[PDB]
Amino acid sequence: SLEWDNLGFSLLPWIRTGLDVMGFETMTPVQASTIPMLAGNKDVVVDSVTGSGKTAAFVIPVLEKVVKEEANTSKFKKAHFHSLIIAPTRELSRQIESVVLSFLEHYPSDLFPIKCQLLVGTNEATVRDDVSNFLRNRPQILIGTPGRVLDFLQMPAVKTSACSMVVMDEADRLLDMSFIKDTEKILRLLPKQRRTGLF
RNA sequence: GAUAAGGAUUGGCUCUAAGGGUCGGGUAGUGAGGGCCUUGGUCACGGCCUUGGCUUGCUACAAUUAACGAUCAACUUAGA
Repeated sequence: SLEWDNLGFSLLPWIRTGLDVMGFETMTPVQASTIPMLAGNKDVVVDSVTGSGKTAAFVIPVLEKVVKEEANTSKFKKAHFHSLIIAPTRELSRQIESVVLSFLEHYPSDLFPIKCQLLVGTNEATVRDDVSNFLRNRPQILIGTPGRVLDFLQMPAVKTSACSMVVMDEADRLLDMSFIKDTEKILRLLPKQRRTGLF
């Protein structure tokens, strides 16, 4: 059908509003076959052509899971996060973060906010600045490259126990021989019982 | 001992945390401060009150590959 209205789990009104303002005029086959399952207690391994709605395909289920598990509430603890997103290059992670910000533009007020933080290797911010504003702003989404997110997670001030969603974009590149050393540690730190999406 | 070698001309892959600290960018206009001047009254070369002409601030165009440069501080042969 490729219609947003007739999907299995009736996407949230603000996510639907963001989709309509952005458009796409419909949902692509990737987003039609991945969103129902990645939010439905199934890990996902997705192969698709470039520019086929993959980024939204793994961003919408992330927000759905964040809202579903009561991550956007006062009950959520400090120095904890919900979802992690990993990409092999800094520009790709920044672009993913921009997409997430665009989706969160239409997030309603009068509720506990949902935020994201980008963790890339930069000369404008040490890892301790990242820890400081992570503690202050309390986001639920982390997006970054393997090196800086590994350094961030290794800091004792950050607790990974509440994470329930890991996404690896360009997962063939992140499981490459060069990247496997860092990603093995990154996944070693995080809890095993989780939902994984490789794209 | 990592990093392709170890008498030779050593410089050696892509992406991915950090790689000692610090400082520094133009040309123009007008306000400010200092410096040399100078002009009157005033008190025995020196004060007092007044008159007209290197640092920094605000605006207007180039540069944003400063992806450069400067300075301070560290360091020596793992071979038997």
